[PDB]
Amino acid sequence: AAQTNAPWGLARISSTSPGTSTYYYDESAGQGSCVYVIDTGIEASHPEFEGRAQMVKTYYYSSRDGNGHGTHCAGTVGSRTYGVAKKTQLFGVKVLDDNGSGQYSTIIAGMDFVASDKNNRNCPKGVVASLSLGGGYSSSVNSAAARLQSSGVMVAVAAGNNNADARNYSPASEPSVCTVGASDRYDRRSSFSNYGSVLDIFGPGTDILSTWIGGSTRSISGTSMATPHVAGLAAYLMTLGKTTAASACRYIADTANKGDLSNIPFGTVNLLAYNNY
Repeated sequence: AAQTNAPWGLARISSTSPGTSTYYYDESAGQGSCVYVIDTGIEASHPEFEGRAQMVKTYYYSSRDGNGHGTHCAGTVGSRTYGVAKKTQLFGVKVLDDNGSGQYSTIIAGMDFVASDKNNRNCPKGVVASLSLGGGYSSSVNSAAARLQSSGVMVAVAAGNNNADARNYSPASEPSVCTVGASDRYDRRSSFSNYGSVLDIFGPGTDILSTWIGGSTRSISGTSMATPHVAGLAAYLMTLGKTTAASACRYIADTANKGDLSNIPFGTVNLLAYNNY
């Protein structure tokens, strides 16, 4: 399949070179996979989700995404126009408030919730979790993300937007999950992206168009935008049978575009997510 006039990040995932505008992908499109978007919620009524999105848990009075961040991330995973895996099932877990903040205890509880809830769901091609969030180093947050991965979920997390080593942030610093840095449309490391040995992969993160609340769309920038590209790519590849939840991060790194990014510090991988379609 080919989506013309795609967002640059989708085009980038399916090309060896920057600057293209068509996203080429297998028609299976993540059908039969599920991706939990652990964030500010999802405006599940948005037409771009085509009924494939639903909220399953909140940690606040409401399940509404009063911010937009979670809806944006979910759209990069799985919306018709802005998504990597256009047929995946999306589940929303609201661990962040409408200002985009959350307590570490709530973020931990949300990960443990997903690890159990997936057993209530039909996800024959497997389960992914996208965590476009983080804060300072916490062993308890890292351990929660490790448990979620161990339980059989492909966990993708944002490296952070501190232009610093991700070793000092969580869950970015957890070794066993997939830690995602951000790039821009000219194949530069995004100016804000964290870096470091713990990164596993880069995805598009500067000026990413996706869904927004009020049935709208908008472009924003962050490692929060890179992460759902990788989460959706994992769901896509799992649906194709090319990899598993346990091995998808490694497989994505194995099959990535290598050596294309500029301003990558020594000791950080130079690997950009790629579907090899």
